[PDB]
Amino acid sequence: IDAEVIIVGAGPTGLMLAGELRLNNVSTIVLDRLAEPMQQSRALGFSARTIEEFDQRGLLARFGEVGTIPFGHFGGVPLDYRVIKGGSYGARGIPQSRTEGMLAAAAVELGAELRRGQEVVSIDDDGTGVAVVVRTADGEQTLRAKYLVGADGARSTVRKAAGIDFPGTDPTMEMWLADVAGCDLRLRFSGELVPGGMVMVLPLGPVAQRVVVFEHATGLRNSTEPPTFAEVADAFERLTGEDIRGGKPLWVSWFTDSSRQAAEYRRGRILLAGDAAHIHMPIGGQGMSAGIQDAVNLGWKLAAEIHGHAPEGLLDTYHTERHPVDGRVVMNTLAQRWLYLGGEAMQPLRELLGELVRYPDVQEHLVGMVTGLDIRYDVGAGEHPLLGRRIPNQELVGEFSGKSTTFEQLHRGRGVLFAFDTAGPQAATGWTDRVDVVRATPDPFHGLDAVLVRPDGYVAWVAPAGAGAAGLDEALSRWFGPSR
Amino acid sequence: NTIDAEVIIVGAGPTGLMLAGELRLNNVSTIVLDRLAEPMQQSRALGFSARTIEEFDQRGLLARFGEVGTIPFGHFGGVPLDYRVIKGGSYGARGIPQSRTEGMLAAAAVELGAELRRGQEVVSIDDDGTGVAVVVRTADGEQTLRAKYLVGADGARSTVRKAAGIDFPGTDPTMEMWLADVAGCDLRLRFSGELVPGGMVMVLPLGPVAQRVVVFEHATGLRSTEPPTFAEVADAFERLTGEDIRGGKPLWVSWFTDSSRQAAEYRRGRILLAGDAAHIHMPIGGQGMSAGIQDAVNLGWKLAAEIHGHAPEGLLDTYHTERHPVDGRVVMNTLAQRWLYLGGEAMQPLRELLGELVRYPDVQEHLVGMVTGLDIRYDVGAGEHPLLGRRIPNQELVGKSTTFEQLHRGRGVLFAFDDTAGPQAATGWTDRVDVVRATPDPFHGLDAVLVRPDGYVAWVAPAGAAGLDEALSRWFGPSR
Ligand SMILES: Cc1cc2nc3c(=O)[nH]c(=O)nc-3n(C[C@H](O)[C@H](O)[C@H](O)COP(=O)(O)OP(=O)(O)OC[C@H]3O[C@@H](n4cnc5c(N)ncnc54)[C@H](O)[C@@H]3O)c2cc1C
Ligand SMILES: Cc1cc2nc3c(=O)[nH]c(=O)nc-3n(C[C@H](O)[C@H](O)[C@H](O)COP(=O)(O)OP(=O)(O)OC[C@H]3O[C@@H](n4cnc5c(N)ncnc54)[C@H](O)[C@@H]3O)c2cc1C
Repeated sequence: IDAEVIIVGAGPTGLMLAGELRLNNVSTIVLDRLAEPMQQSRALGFSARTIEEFDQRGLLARFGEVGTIPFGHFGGVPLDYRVIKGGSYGARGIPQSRTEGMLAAAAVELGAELRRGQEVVSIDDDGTGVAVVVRTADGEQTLRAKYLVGADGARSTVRKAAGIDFPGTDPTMEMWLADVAGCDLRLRFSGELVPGGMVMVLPLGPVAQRVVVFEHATGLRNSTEPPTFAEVADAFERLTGEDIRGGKPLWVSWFTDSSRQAAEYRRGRILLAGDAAHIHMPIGGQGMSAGIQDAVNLGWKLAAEIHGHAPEGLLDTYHTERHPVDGRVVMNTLAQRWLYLGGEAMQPLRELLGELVRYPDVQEHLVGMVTGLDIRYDVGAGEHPLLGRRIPNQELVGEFSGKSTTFEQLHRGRGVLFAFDTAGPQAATGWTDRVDVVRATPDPFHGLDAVLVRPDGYVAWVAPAGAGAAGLDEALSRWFGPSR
Repeated sequence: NTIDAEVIIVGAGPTGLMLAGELRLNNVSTIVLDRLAEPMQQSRALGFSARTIEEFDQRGLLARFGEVGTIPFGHFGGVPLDYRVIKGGSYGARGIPQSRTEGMLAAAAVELGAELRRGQEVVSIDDDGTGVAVVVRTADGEQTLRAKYLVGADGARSTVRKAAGIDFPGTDPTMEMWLADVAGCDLRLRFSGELVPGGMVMVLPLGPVAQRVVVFEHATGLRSTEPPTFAEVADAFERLTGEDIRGGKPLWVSWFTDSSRQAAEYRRGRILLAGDAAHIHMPIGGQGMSAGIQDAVNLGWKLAAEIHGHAPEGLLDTYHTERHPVDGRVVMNTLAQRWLYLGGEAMQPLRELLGELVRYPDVQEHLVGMVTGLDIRYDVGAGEHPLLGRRIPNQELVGKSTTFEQLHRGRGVLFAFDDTAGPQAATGWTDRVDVVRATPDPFHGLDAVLVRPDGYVAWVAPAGAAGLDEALSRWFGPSR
């Protein structure tokens, strides 16, 4: 074999999973047909949960200073995204090229091999390994790994070759974007309803803006080619009366509300993640972000599989955990698409939702969906609010400096038993090779003595104040496998 | 110039007749005109809202009806709800056809001295700023009638609204439902409404041998201004269910659309609007007639106080400012429900989202509040106590009485829960506000509640007479 894992696609999903696999000491090869990274950026940010999953690995610092957007919308209804702890509408002004730039740098630094101008054309799972035919410039070759991951986009070669179904809804509309320098346009970050449709203006840097247009009168073009700048500028003008034709065009692109999901995330030793497993209309943080969550869910599970300590069922929890969460992103984006872009027909449902966001528990629910901070995985019985949820980022007073954080302690990408009493640290000794013990004092941890976290950050087990390792052995064995 | 009465109401529908009752309770001379020779035989509505029950019970109008049964559960655009989440709440009154409502309202109104004149069509209106002249077409030729105020309670196509020049903005119809009342078929009942391939079907009970068949198909769109024929409906019911009702007795055929419009102004000078003349929307449950009844109960005491020369400056102008937004929320919520319930597969993501949101108590209560009329809160000025601007709940008093039993005269009431501070302050207001010394957890921590003649709380005393003179003057006018 050329590597224990081959990843098809060096977008954010593939490069993030490359990072997680190298943290696990899984030898990995990343393939991409593109000779060069895409120069233009589709996403301009990523979600609050995606901020936390970068920060969890110390990747967020590699951007430098990253600022967040406090306010946003759901289906055109304004919302303060600070109403859940750590919540925002997403990272501000981090273009997708910068994001892929950072994740490749981290993956190559950690030993992932990146090979560009390599198109996968055929895959073969025999049930002891996976083989891939790759078209280079030099000719054709055959690479081999224990597991193949398709992170290869909306038209996933791997998904098709694997025979997995991509069911959902058909495009009912398009939006067009033009990137234009020198127009000095007034921003419209959430978009803005106007007679005839909707306009967004997003910043790109001091002298360029992205204009985004939707028109009720348009009109699926039923083309595979982008609209022209002239066409986008005509749309912008009918919508706002503003003329961008004097500007310098930098890019033109488009997207639709085609909303699909892979019926299976895993067939044998073939796995799917990111846009290969789900497409939907992009809204602000939503699109790339769940691909990063997919990769962070998969990596440690695929690695425990390959290292032979995978408990019975662990790699099957990739599908049962991520399929329903990615489906909810698909659903919420479709609901917002109709609320926001459905014209006067849908005004009553916008006014109704506008009324309902007066209730805290409604603002928290909508912010939770969009940020990715509401994710709760099935980790068996127990009713502690923290159980099955993201571990939040908290200052930890311990030995270490004499100060650290909970997120600093996940850089290694290992399981972690935070001990806030020796009982838990003592039962964990079976699992030192897979779980780190951190003794430090941190409120979501209020009446708690210990928290066990899977390597993705999600709480597998707590100890209320008094209990020792009451449930810990069962917990350790479910997610990390047999004691040594 | 001699006037025929202080108020002429155009329309003897439930809105007109409720208004006539309220005006007579305020001793306003009232003529009600209707072009129809008798009340409509066929019943459009088969009930009314939890708040409409209360406003009938508020006047002792629920006694020749007997016992009013309620529906404990309902839906919001398909999504099931328990409507008892609010105290006093329900999906509305069970099995009371509109004909029975109109008979009861006509009874109380003519009893109380309102003059109801049938075969009288209003064809012309002139408001010269001192009164309003109405040209009436009768079988005995034409007459001119004159009043101080004219109220259009004259339905969806208000003669009065157009003659007053008042815009009726809103949405055009996008669909039609068809109904047919059929005796003898003994159909399976479909109370809530039931989605089937190609549309939706209701079958409601009318009595032992009669059932109402309601029909909508995504394929019919819009067609004309005539009703559909019984055959067009029976055909539709077979396309939707396969069942054949063509061997039953046709009793009635009709239809309604999702046309959703609201009068831009509830008042222009000496012309006011109420009920369907002020708002139409697709009828869902007790929604349609119910808001007209709340309109009448908001307006009556206000238009009386204006005519009798004691209105606070601005009192009658609160008819528009209170009722326009509230009736707005009915038009909005019912359109919302029409797109959730009947919007098809493209609306499934929104059905799923609202499915998720209703698991929160406060969104259940919000939706149940909207639909029942129990959420209504009027601007009554400063104060954060939860009762202010809301309906007074029906409570037991102490030999013993009810808060509602005290509202039958349709006057303001000072509910004094031992003190004589409030009742002394109200001495100047005794001609319009009645003092009830009686003891009644919604009133907990209160020594007194002041209530407008419509049942809405204008002021409360925490444990004396602190601002009662301000509240009395605002709602009931200058002291004697
Ligand atoms: C116009 C537009 C605007 C968008 N806006 C947003 C936004 O605002 N926010 C947001 O979160 N998301 C947005 N998205 C979506 C977002 O870009 C995606 O969710 C994200 O790119 C997913 O990354 P991925 O790595 O999963 O897939 P991709 O980034 O598509 O990566 C797939 C990679 O696989 C490679 N590949 C494919 N097939 C093969 C093969 N056979 N052999 C080798 N290599 C192969 C391709 O070269 C490509 O590099 C937008 C998309 C569009 C089109
Ligand atoms: C098929 C159907 C089903 C419905 N189902 C329900 C339901 O289930 N629940 C619900 O709450 N509501 C329902 N509604 C609506 C409900 O019937 C109305 O909201 C209610 O009748 C309005 O009362 P109103 O007094 O405001 O108007 P109307 O009842 O329309 O009364 C208006 C009156 O004015 C008279 N008039 C009009 N113009 C003139 C004129 N120029 N001169 C003299 N008289 C005039 C007419 O004769 C008429 O009697 C339904 C309506 C329809 C059509």
